Amino acid sequence: GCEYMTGGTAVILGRVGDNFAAGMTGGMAYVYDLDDSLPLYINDESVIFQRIEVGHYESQLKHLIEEHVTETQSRFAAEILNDWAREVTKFWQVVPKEMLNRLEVPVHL
Amino acid sequence: MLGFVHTAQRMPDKRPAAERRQDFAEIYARFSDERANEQANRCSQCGVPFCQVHCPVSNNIPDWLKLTSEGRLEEAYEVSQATNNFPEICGRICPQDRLCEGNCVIEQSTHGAVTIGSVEKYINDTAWDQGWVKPRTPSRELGLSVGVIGAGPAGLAAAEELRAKGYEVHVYDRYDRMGGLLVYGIPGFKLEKSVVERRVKLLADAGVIYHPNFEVGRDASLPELRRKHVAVLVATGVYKARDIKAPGSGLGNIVAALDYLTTSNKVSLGDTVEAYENGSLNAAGKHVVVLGGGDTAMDCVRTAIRQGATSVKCLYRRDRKNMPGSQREVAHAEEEGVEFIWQAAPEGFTGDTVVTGVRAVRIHLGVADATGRQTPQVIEGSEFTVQADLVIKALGFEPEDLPNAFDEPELKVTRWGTLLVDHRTKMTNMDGVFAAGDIVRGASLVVWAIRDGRDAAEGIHAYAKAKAEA
Ligand SMILES: Cc1cc2nc3c(=O)[nH]c(=O)nc-3n(C[C@H](O)[C@H](O)[C@H](O)COP(=O)(O)OP(=O)(O)OC[C@H]3O[C@@H](n4cnc5c(N)ncnc54)[C@H](O)[C@@H]3O)c2cc1C
Ligand code: SF4
Ligand code: SF4
Repeated sequence: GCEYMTGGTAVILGRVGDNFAAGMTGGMAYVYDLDDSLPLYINDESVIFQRIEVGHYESQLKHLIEEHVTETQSRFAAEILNDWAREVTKFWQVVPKEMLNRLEVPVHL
Repeated sequence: MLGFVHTAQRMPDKRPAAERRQDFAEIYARFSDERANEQANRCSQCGVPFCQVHCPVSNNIPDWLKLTSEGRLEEAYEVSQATNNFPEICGRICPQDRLCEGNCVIEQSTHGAVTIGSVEKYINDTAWDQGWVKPRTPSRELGLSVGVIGAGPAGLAAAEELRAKGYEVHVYDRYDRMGGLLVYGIPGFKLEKSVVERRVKLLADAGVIYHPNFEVGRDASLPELRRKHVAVLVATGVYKARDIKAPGSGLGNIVAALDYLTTSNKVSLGDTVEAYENGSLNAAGKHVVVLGGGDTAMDCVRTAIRQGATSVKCLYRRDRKNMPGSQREVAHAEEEGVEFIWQAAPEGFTGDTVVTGVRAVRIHLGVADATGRQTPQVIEGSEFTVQADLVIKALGFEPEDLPNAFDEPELKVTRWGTLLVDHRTKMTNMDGVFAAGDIVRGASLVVWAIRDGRDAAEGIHAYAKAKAEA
């Protein structure tokens, strides 16, 4: 998934495949992991996986999932949204190794 | 006579919490006459009245609404009582914010609900206050023996209707003061003990014979009852309890809600029992905890704050919105000075044969599924202890044991324990035995018992005449 992605946003809820984010250059991704099995799948050549700490990205992901559940009337997304405070920590954030210094928002504290 | 465009809604009266926390008197004083003319005029006489559809007894509201708006209280009272027995108490007890005053089209338009309950109460008190009230004796008394088990609202309504029909009915119950649990269960803080004694006096005036202080489960048996009479109607009501078996339960200073309520309110109104000062059902000014979320818990915390000064809390597993009681009741309770805990459940009763505290957890409710249920899940994040010496186990009711224990090896019931009746005739599995009240449906309201009692009386009359045709 997201092979050679260059820009945009891709929110993924659930298990990921193998070799996820292979050759990623730009953009930003979010993954809703449940068993910490992501490090055994993602390719760590040019990307890094971390946790969300800044309130800005938290709010962005919140608004994206809110619009998604408003659009498709999906019950699982609503179950995620109602438990936002608990389930916010399970999310992994995947960021390329090129936007570490070019991002307008500091990705790291 | 629409009116609601310009005039604004306003309840009759509300005594502040300064003097209310002490006495047992009502909270709502009676309704004013100019206010009667003004607020009754407020309705819109809405075609296709939704207020009638949602009312479980389906009485013709807009008729007497317009009448009282114009006066003519005599025919107004006549058309008001022609359809619904026990008008005062049914009007004052109905959770109107969800039954009738919760669907008036003016309320859906956010203008406010027509104060239908207060109009019913007022039109039925003024009518009695000037002697425009008489019993209903049957002309050309046919003469037959019929029996009713249980003096609840359903039994009393069926008895009054059958006495108006031309029969001779006998009322069997377990208590000395007739009138169902109205005189024992419902607190006087919300229903004073004058209207009930007045209405039961009117009943006895019509020519009904009471069998007070009996126990049909012990004093006699259903075959003897049926042999003495021509038809019997079982309306014994529900009186069992559901308790918990948490670690450290069953020890001292725990009790059910019903007994504490009945003694420490009604028998203390009569000043007879000693358990108010002998038993632990007193004003232990330390603390009080109440489990459950039904209306029983609400009246329990109300009467706990009334009886003596204490600091009380309430524990309930669901959320505020799914609570079955009236949201005006919880508002009054919060005004009195009670503290609520939402979405929590008790897991342990810590003590040394005396309850020192309660260990509870916090649960969470997911999103409702297709059927509409919200599954609960414990969190484990915050399991806390709350300090108190007495907890009240108000967890509702459920059908007792009726078939085997009470009288009859031949009596069909469902898995719920409640029995079954026909949607048309209300006749049970056994002939000559009809049912009504809360036995058939479970824990329900008063007006439902009234409707079931009326239907049961009609079916009883029909079946009796059909059998006597031979
Ligand atoms: C605002 C509001 C508040 C309420 N508060 C409460 C509350 O605090 N507690 C509560 O329990 N309900 C409460 N209810 C529910 C309501 O009181 C009942 O659902 C209703 O009164 C049922 O009456 P019934 O006609 O079925 O007879 P019931 O009131 O159920 O009683 C049947 C009658 O049979 C008698 N009886 C019992 N056992 C026997 C026997 N073995 N032999 C002969 N007779 C017997 C009883 O004494 C009673 O007179 C409330 C309802 C409302 C609307
Ligand atoms: S309850 Fe609604 S429909 Fe009925 S008379 Fe009042 S305003 Fe009209
Ligand atoms: S108190 Fe009962 S009868 Fe009167 S309007 Fe409300 S639901 Fe109808």
